[PDB]
Amino acid sequence: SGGPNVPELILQLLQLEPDEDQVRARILGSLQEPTKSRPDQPAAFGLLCRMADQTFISIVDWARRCMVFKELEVADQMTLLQNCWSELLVFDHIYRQVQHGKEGSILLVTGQEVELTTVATQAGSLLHSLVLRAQELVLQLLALQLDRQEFVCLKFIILFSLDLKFLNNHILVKDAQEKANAALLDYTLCHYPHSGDKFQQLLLCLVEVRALSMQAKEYLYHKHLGNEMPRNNLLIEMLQAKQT
Amino acid sequence: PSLLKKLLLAPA
Ligand SMILES: CCCCCCCCCCCCCCCC(=O)OC[C@@H](COP(=O)(O)O[C@H]1[C@H](O)[C@@H](OP(=O)(O)O)[C@H](OP(=O)(O)O)[C@@H](OP(=O)(O)O)[C@H]1O)OC(=O)CCCCCCCCCCCCCCC
Repeated sequence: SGGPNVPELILQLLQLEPDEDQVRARILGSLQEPTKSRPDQPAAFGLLCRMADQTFISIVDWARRCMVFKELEVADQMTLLQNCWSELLVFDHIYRQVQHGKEGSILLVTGQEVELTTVATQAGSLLHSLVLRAQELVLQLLALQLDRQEFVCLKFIILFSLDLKFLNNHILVKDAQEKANAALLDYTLCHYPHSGDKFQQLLLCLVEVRALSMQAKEYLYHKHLGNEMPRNNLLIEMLQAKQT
Repeated sequence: PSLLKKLLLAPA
């Protein structure tokens, strides 16, 4: 629901969440910049790549001003991001469909709608599958009645969903994971008016988000091998980072 | 060296 008693971590995360209007304008403005369009590709492909890059830019900004994360060193900060970047982008996309959702189309961060019929006839089987799978998560999260409080908590959980051995500051990150889960559990137990373990049901979704994110990287990798990606693409840099 | 590092080291 709303919350007379909302976990402090969640309340703070709500205030750290960027404004969708200014994010949209900033990205729209970024896409307006003139570019060297290659003649062997639809111009839309390059723009969509840049759009996703700028989306990740805004996501990195969000992480930077997060509690605990801001108290970390650049070494650990990069490690966390290099591990959860695709997951955060996918989850961003998914929640966008939850907020503003017609079942016949998907909404992009720029504000433009693409009907599923377009994707079915214009996209390859891989991307088509990714979009359809993502919509299944959206449908499930709507059924579970995902709200803003849970979304920001889930994002935070995603950010720190890593094995402690790959980081330098164990205690600080370990504490964050425990607090994040506790917050999610506390909120769901206090707010879910239905039956079913919402805390566990949401964590199951994260498992699917992560698997969905894996396939997205495979899509990016395929385009990368075919020299289809624009040079100095941020996502490809993230994809080419050493895996932890 | 990397865009990600230059992004985290940004002043704003
Ligand atoms: C890390 C994930 C971050 C994602 C967050 C942001 C999500 C935004 C999603 C953007 C969706 C855009 C929908 C636009 C509508 C649409 O369907 O556009 C089509 C498609 C283009 O079609 P394809 O990308 O599928 O490429 C096809 C394909 O490669 C064909 O190969 P196959 O036939 O073997 O299948 C190829 O055919 P050929 O092998 O015969 O050559 C075909 O080449 P050709 O043209 O010459 O025939 C090629 O096109 O629109 C695109 O340009 C969108 C690319 C956006 C890039 C943004 C980066 C996001 C990467 C992850 C995907 C998002 C997954 C969704 C999240 C769960």
